[PDB]
Order: sequence, then C-alpha cells, then structure tokens
Amino acid sequence: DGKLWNLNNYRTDMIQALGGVEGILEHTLFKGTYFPTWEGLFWEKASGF
Amino acid sequence: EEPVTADVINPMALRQREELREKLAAAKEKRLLNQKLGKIPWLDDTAAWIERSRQLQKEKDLAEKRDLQGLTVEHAIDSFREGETMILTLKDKGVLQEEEDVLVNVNLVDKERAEKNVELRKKKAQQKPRSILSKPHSFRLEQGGT
Amino acid sequence: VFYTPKELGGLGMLSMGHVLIPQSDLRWSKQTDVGITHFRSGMSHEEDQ
Amino acid sequence: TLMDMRLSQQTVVDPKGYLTDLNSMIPTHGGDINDIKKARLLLKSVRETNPHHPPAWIASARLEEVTGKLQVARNLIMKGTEMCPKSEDVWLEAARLQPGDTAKAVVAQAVRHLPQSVRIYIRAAELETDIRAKKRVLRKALEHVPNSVRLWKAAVELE
Amino acid sequence: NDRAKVILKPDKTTITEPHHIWPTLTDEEWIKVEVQLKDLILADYGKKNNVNVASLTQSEIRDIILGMEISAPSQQRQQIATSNYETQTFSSKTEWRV
Amino acid sequence: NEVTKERTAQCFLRVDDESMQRFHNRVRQILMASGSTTFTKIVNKWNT
Amino acid sequence: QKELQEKVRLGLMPPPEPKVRISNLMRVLGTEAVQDPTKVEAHVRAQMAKRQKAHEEANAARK
Amino acid sequence: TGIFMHGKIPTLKISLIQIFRAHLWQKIHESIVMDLCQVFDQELDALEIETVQKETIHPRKSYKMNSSCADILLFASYKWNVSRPSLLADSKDVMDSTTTQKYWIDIQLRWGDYDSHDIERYARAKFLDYTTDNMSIYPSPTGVLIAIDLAYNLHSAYGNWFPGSKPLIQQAMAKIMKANPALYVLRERIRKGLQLYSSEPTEPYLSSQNYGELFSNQIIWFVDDTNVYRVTIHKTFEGNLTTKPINGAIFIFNPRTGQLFLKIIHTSVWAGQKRLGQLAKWKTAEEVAALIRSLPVEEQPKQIIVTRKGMLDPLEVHLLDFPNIVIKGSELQLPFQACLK
Amino acid sequence: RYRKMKERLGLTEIRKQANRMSFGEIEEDAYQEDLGFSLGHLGKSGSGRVRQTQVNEATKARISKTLQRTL
Amino acid sequence: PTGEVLSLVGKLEGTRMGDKAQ
RNA sequence: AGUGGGUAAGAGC
Repeated sequence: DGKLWNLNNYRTDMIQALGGVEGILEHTLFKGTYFPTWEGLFWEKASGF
Repeated sequence: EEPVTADVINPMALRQREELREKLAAAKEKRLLNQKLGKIPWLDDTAAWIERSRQLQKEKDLAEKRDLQGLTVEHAIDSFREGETMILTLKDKGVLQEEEDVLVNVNLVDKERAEKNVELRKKKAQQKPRSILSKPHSFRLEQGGT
Repeated sequence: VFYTPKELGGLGMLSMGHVLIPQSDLRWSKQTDVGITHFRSGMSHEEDQ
Repeated sequence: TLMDMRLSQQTVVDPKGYLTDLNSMIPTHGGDINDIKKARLLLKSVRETNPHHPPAWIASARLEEVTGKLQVARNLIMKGTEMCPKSEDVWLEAARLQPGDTAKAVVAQAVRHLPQSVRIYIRAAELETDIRAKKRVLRKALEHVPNSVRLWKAAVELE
Repeated sequence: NDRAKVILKPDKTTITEPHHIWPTLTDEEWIKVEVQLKDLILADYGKKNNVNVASLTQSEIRDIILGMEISAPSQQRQQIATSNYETQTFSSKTEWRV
Repeated sequence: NEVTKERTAQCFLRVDDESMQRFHNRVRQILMASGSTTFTKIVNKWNT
Repeated sequence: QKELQEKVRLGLMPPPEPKVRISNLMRVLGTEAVQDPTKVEAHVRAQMAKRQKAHEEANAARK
Repeated sequence: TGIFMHGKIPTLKISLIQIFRAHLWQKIHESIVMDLCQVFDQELDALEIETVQKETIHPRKSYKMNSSCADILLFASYKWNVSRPSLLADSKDVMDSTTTQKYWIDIQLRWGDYDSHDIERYARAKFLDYTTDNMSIYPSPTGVLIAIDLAYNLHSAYGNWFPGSKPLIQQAMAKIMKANPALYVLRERIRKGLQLYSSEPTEPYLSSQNYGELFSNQIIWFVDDTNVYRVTIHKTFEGNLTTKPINGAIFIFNPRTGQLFLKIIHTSVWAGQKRLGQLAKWKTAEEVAALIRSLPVEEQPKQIIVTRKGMLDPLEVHLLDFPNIVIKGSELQLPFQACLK
Repeated sequence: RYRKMKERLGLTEIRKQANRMSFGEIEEDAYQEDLGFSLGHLGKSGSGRVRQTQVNEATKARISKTLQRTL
Repeated sequence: PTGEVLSLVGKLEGTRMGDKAQ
C-alpha cells in the first residue's frame, strides 16, 4: 500500500519550534565536547563492551 | 541582558532548500540546453535516392582516379646535500582536499620523523607550546630551478 | 528532552497534544573573540512557543 | 566502466598491448552506492580532472539517474557530449536518457560531430517512429557510410 | 640502497641472470643474507633513534621491519594516571631556575 | 450523490469505544512493562 | 593421552611443541617469521618432514 | 568535583564520577594555573613585572566554592595603575583608579547548567562576593578572578586590570580554551561517555596485528601510486639546485605469485594539468580498474591493499562495478615505493 | 574452534555500520510497522562508504546437525 | 511552562488537518 | 499544599 503518512514536515517544524539545532544542543553537553561543528558527527548505539 | 534573535539553523530546512535550489538550477540548465538543441524531395522518393547513391558512388570512383614546474616541495634547501641527487615524489593527500600539490622525498621524511622523535625524547608569540603544536620547511620551484 | 529528534540525542516522541515551550528555554549563548553574545529563537512577538 | 583492456598471454619484461572496445555499457546496477553525496562529489572531481573520460560522464549520469534526479543526469550527459564528441557511448547514453525529440536532436548532433559511427544511426532509426523518418535517417546513414552490412540488413525491412 | 646491494651478493659467484631480478643463492646463503639484512635494518634504525639493537624486542623488531614508529609531542596526557595534586611547582625566568 | 452531485448526507465520525480501550490497554502494557527497559524503547513503542 | 600428559606433568617428557604446517606458519611463528623467514620455513619443513619420516619408519619397521 | 547535583540522579552521578575520575578537577586547575604562570613569565618585562609567584593553595582548593584564595600573585616592578574592576570583554578601562604593587589572580571552575551558564555574570558575582568575604583570603585588594564553565566552555575574567593586562589575558585564555591537555582529557572523556565521534568510522585498516591474517590462500593485490609523478633533483655548487621530471610506475603487485604489474607513465601526461596530485590518483584508480577488468573472474583480486590512504576514495569510485572486492588501508608502510630503486 | 566462534559471534562490517547513527541529519523512518528500527549509517548519506557494504557470509543462518538429520 | 501536556479539546479549531503539509 | 522516595562504601587514628 505504500507509506500513508509523512513525518518529514512534522519533524521539520519540531526542530524549528525548539529554536533549531543550536538551541537544542545548547540544552545539551554538545558545547562541552568542544566539537567545532555539528555536521561531521555520528552516534554509536552500543559501546564495544 | 537583552539578546538578539539569531537565524534558526534547521537541517531539514537546509536539505529542502538545497534540493529546491538544485531543482531550479537543473531547470535553468535544461532551458539553456534546449536553447541550443532546438536549432537542428529525395527524403521520400526511393528512385531519387537510388540515383543519388549511384551518382555519389561514381563521384567517389572519379575522385579516387623543466620549464613547466612552478610548484613547491616540503623540504629545506639545506636538507639536500650538494653532492647527492634524490627522487622527489608527491605527498599523499585526499582527492577532495584542494591544497597545494607539494613534493616530497620518502627518505628525508623518514629522517625528519626520526630526528623529531629524538628531539622529543631529549626534551623530556605568547603561549608557544599550545601554538606550535595544536595550532614543514618548504621552498617553491621556478622553471625547474631553485 | 522529550521532543528532540533521536539523531540530536533526544527521544523523538510524537506529541498529539498541546505542550508550550517556555520562552526562557529558547535562549542560547555563543563565545566569539569580541566576547559572549546571547541569542533568542524568534523575532516573533507571540505567546510561548 | 573502462576502455582499456590488457590480454594475459624466457624474459623479464612482459608487455601487454592495449585493447580498446567500441562500447562499454555497464547496466544500471542500482543500490550499490552507499554514500550518494560522496560519490557525486568524487565523480564531479573526476569530470573536472579528466574531462575527456567518457566513463566519468556515464557513471555520473547513471548515479544521478538511480538517485532519481533525472534532469541533472541529462544536463551532465549534455555537458559530456559537448566535451567528448568523439566517443559515441556518451551520445548513446544521451539517447537512452533524454525523451524522444530531445534524444533525436542529440543523435543528430552526434551525427554532426561523428558522422562515421553507425550505432547512433541505428539508435535514431529506433527513435524515429515514422516509417518515412526511419527511411530518411537510414539513407542519411548510408550516405555517410554505405558499406555496412549490419545497417544494410535493415534496408530490406525498410523497403 | 648501498650496503643492501652489498649484502645482496655475498660472493662474486652469485650472479643475477637477466631472466629475473634478485640474485640466485643457496637456501643457507639466503638465510645468512636475510639475517644480515635484518641486522642492517636494526642498526640503521638505532642510528636514527639512538637505541641499541639488543634493546629492541621481537615484537618491536617486527614492528620496525613493518614500519612502526613511536612519538609523543604532548606527553602531559600522563595526567590520566600532603597529596601531590598541587605540590608541583612552576619555574619562572626571573627565578634562578629560569 | 453520484447523480445529483449534491450534499445529500452528512457523515459524522467517531472513534469506537473498543478502539479507545485497546489503545489505553496498549499504553498501559507499554508502561507497566518498563521496569528494566531503555527510555528510547518506551518512546519508540509509544510513537508506533 | 592421560599417560603422556602425566609424563609431561612429572618432567619426564618435554612439553609438546605446536604442530606447524605451511598454513599454520604465520599463526604459530608469526611474530618471529618476520625476523628471518627462510630459517622459519626451514624449521617448519623440518618438523613436517620429521613427522612424515617417523610415520614412514614406523610403517617400515612394522613391515 | 565542583559540580552541584540538584536531586540525586544515580546514572548522572556515575557518569560524572567516571568523567572526573583520577582527580581530574584538580589537574585541570593545575594545568590552567601553570599555563597562566608560563604566559606571564613570557611577558615579564613588557608588563613591568618584578617577578611572578605561583601561590600555594590547599590540595582541595579546586572544590572550595563557598570561599576562595589567591592562586597567582603578580609583583609590580615599581607601581601598577590598577583600573576599576570590569568584565573581560570591556575594552574601555579607567586606568587611573588605585596604585599598587600586587595583582592576585583567582581561577574558578564551574559546571554550568542551561539557566546558569552566563559566565560573565557568574565571574562578576563571585569576584565581588569573594573580595568582600571575610573567609576568603587574598593578599591585596587588587586582583582578578577568571571563571571557566567547562560544561559550556565559556571563559571570562572580571576584576582589576593593571595596564596591558586585558589584551594579553584575552589572547592567552582564548589559546588555553582552544588547546589545553587537561581540557583535552575532559573533552575526550565526555566524548567517550556520550559515545559520539567526529566522523572517524572504522574501516578495514591493515595493521601489525592482522598482518598474519593476510597470509592466506586468497588473492591479494597491493596497489601503490607513490611513484607516479616524480622528479630528480640535484644541487649545483656553482649555480642552483635544479629538477627534472621522470616517468612514473604504478605497482599492482600480487603477493600470492609475485606477479608485479608496472604501469609506466610517460611525463607527457602532465602537460596542461594544474592539479597533478588528484589527476595521478584518478589515473591510478583507472588503471587498477582496467587491470581487474582485463583479468578473468577467477584470477580477479578480492582484497586490494594500498599503502597510501589516498587510494581509498578513487579506487572505490572506479571499482563501483566490483562490490565483492574489499579495499584495505594500510597503517603500516610497506616499502614498495623503493622497489624502483 | 575459538577462531570460528569469534568469526560467528564477531561484529560484522554491515552490522558495525548499522548501529552508527548520523548526528543532526534526520532520516525518515522506512519501517511503518515499527519506528524503533533504523539502519543507521547503513544506506545513509555521509556513511563514509562510496560502495555498498557487502554481506559477511560467515554469519549465514544454517540449521543444526540434528535438524539436518531429520530433514 | 509547567512541562505538562495540555489537552487540546476546545483548542486550535481555527486550523484544519491538511494544513502545514504539502 | 506537603514530607520524604537525595545515607557512596572503605583504612586505622
């Protein structure tokens, strides 16, 4: 049947409403990592151990 | 205090506007390409074409009857002894990286790394240690002669 | 914390409700050579986001 | 794809003669590219560094096609044709990608640049739906080259 | 590239035929040339690192043959390892130490 | 209507009580089965 | 097997050496084959030939 | 730690304990104090400093938040015209406020939150409170306090300013925030705990521990492009040292049978090229792909190992038709560029 | 045996790339039946792989010995 | 600013469902 | 409205 719902616009406006990545990361420890930018980064769901 | 409202950095909006600008540029390029691409009797008569083919065949039968160097090297002048010659190769750089194509010798790199390690072992503007470390002698070529 | 998309470290919960973001939570700070500057999220003069 | 192949067969030096192929068309093979943006950047760099490499244009266009941006693929192929008029593979890819009339005009431009190759002539004959148009393009081909058996064998169906 | 060439031929008997590149040697002669070349590499690494050949261990010699190096411009990461948490002192130029 | 092409009828919709009960039960079993469970798993189940 | 193991326990028998073949070479003597590969090849081939010749001499004595 | 916990969050307690293990807060204070000592010792004559002393403090002074004591003391040569106390970013200073011969310096570290991370206001408030505090012990009434928010990496100085101190302290503190060993350790531990990385993925990377795994009956191809674009340089005692380009050789060596393939490139290729490096990279990738296409399927390689890291991108581009051919980078430098010697 | 078991239970390249999630760049959820499942960098832009990550056949699913006997 | 989720019964009836979506 | 659900364990002086 295909995908009957799109959350792209909802998540777009949810990021927009929260002030964007800059404000959201201000709420976090991101600036405490001294990462020059938020672009070339990735997460890791589980640790090696 | 009183702040100033900054522009919101929205990655979704960035991707969407990038796609929209790409689509607009593609449409403009398509229009410009069609501007050039849109400028291009015997077509139906078989006997006329046969006669023309025969006449072209007989017509063909009747007719038959170094100064290019201006780059730089990652070494000092005194690093090269006068009485010896060496081979200078390119330095491994990423293809997407757009730095200057420096020229390098492997043996001298090994020697420089060894002497750097020896100097570091022996050691053990303002605020030099955090500048010269966390923040490469070279000379440029001219017509193949330096 | 809840309504941040999971890539930005949040939980990415979908909200079928009415949740207001206090204006005091839409301000961030950035340090440049001249000093530390402060930014709000929106020029709009409306209720809390 | 490539254009240079090398055959494999009391000395130390064993040279291999270069072999060229008239066509080099790998199928679409979609889904093999993981990083679309990185691959696009690398192929753009190849196009900049080796503008006269038809496989570069072909690969970039097919990557754009499998991505879904079927207009930038057409633009890239047109740029390649304006840059590599000698290789007919780019023109054949252009005919494959562009719609009917646009691809017919591209094949005509190929004939202008390369009136000796016959694959573009056969492709144009396939595009031209009119029997009169098929006759016209085939007779233009034979005027440019009348000693091709693989093209003359279509004259019996041309009547 | 100079002493290595000398080690390649231990005697004038070993002749490199034009058919191939490296000289043809007996198995034991190959062993001796290999150990001599290993000694060459270790001695030259010691020359550029002021380290004795015997100072290197088996794994270290393997690493050197492969091409491993050790360097540390910022060793202060040693900080990973009454109390001596502030007693460390600073020496100034105006002071006799500096 | 497919003939008059007029607004002959008005259809008012509502979520059935059984569906609401099922949704509440699903949320309840999501929550009560969360003693040892990551927050992301709970949020993903709720989102689904 | 228990007899051999307890003989090794009491020191009457040296501890068994790993059985090395060509494939097993870089796994058993990997850290040392880079020191002098030809000597390592000679040693492992000597061990393989020793096992093979022990088998052959056992067969011949049994003949 | 100097971190204040509002309500016990056992997970956050464990995380912050692990981040600041091995007395990291004290070591960060030590590193910052000594960096300031060195930066002042460098500029000891231009600032009319007689000498600089690293004031002794308690082992747990870094945690002393209720009270504070001087950490760095500056001795004036003859006299210092201490100005009115002001924030670090306040360039304007009323220089002639009080003369003195000492300039104490206090260093504070805090773990800021969302609502409380404005380090300028925090620095000013702490300076005023500590100066007016009876429990706080300081040598002179003239000094400066520098506050660092590690949670947001925000540094600011408030207090008195002897002449020429503001620009030097601004540059020095910008440098220390940009680079600092203790701060680098803090960042690394935080990154490890949060488990995010700055785009350094793990790919097949041939090292000295998997070197033994190379020695298998599979088909392996060592591709090298070090000797593609090269010149010969010789130094003339009479004139100038000069160069001359020579031909290049791409190595497609095969350890299984020793079949070493040389791609010999004449110097005429680099005639009208303004970027020789990436052109050589793409030429090498093209030749490698062509060679694999030439060989039959049975003899085609399955692992391509490159000594240089520059071939990781181009080869994957030109090997886009061969997905079962994994490409391995090599951290260890196999001396294959010397085979042309 | 230890080598074989380590190969069987070890982390594969595609599995290693699966649990890497790109920061900032949001991805649309391609699994309607469950929003909690994503491929991470696998198939996502910026994954650092120009080519597609192949399947480690050492992790192939196969039946037990007794199941083979019964079959 | 409490952080609690408010019920949108009797709320935002000036908006449809097809709005804010392309 | 509200108390809590917020004790680091350890070594002898």
